[PDB]
Amino acid sequence: FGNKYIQQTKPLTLERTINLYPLTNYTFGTKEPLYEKDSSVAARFQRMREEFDKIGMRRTVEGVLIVHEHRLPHVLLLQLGTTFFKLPGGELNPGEDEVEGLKRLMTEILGRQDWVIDDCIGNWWRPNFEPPQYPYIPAHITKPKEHKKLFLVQLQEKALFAVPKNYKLVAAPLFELYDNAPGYGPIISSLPQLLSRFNFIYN
Amino acid sequence: FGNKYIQQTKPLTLERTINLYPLTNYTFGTKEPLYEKDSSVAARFQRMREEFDKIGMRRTVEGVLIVHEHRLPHVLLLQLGTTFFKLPGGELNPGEDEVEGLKRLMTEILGRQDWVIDDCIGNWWRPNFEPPQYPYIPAHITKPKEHKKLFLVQLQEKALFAVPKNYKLVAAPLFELYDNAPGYGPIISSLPQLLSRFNFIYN
Repeated sequence: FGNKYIQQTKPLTLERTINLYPLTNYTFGTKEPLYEKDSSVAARFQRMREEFDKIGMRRTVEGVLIVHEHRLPHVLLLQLGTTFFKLPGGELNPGEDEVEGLKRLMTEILGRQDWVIDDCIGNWWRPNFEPPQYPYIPAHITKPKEHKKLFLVQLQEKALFAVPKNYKLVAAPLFELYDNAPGYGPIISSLPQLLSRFNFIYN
Repeated sequence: FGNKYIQQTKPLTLERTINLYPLTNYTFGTKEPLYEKDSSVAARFQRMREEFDKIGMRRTVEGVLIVHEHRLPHVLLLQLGTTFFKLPGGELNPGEDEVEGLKRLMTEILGRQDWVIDDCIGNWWRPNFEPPQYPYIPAHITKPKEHKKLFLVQLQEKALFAVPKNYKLVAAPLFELYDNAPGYGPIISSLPQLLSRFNFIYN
């Protein structure tokens, strides 16, 4: 002995490096329109109620795809209305694996591809059949109506996306989302905070 | 061959489990008062300016210690005034390792202990010699005046803390912090979001 051990790379929990690529490295093609399953707010919560009694808590997963321009991180979002933006993702089927399910949904929505999903970035819970969502399970709330899990999806150097005709694929800079719950909601507007721990490499 | 490999535990990047313990498992004793280095806001930014020219960007580290009550996560904070709360932490010395530095600061402030610091939970940047802080580096900001890094510090089943007499050690539930920037500031109020990805075990 008397030898010294070469140090191991820092734990990924301590320092998580993510490679980002130029916005111009990505392109999109069109595909048939994808319509929302729920016509209105009323029908949305009505279906949420009906399904809760059959399969229980709704399990939603959403993917956060990051790119950059001028070394500034941008999150890819789907624009469906003047001020209506959403992350690619959706509802899991009963008993379906969270990551496998997100991969299925990513493909259904943006598939032209082997999605790399190795990071959980957050969780949000809906206690009642109402709009309110929280980043924790509220006190005495033993039966949340919905659980949304966010994952960071690592993109390859270049990629081609297929986007439903009624959707517009945009890249939103973090400064556009930060403290902008009125424009993007509580989840998307807190993405800057959720992504701050990452050590991004601007390729 | 023809054999099958037993699956490895899920990546810590995908699922990070953290053990939490009852609030009653922790106690505190008093120690001499610890006074703020800067008397006022004016002196604070004046010192920030002076030091920036000597050693460059200020590097601050803060520890987030979590406990629970009734299975509800609580963050330990130091109360210094009616509505003045802070996380244990402080300024690193030039060339000092981030984690070793946080351990030094945790000991100076709460030391009765081997702090377990294996997780980075966020980063905040101060672009100018003003109060504004952001969870990302603003565009064209190549010379931030301060960089604050937040780490999750895992507590043992039981622990004794020594708290400066002029401080009050409190456990703040997440619902008290969420969307309460007016009461806790932009960093502490976003801790619920930053901690949502963790799979907490309520022992």
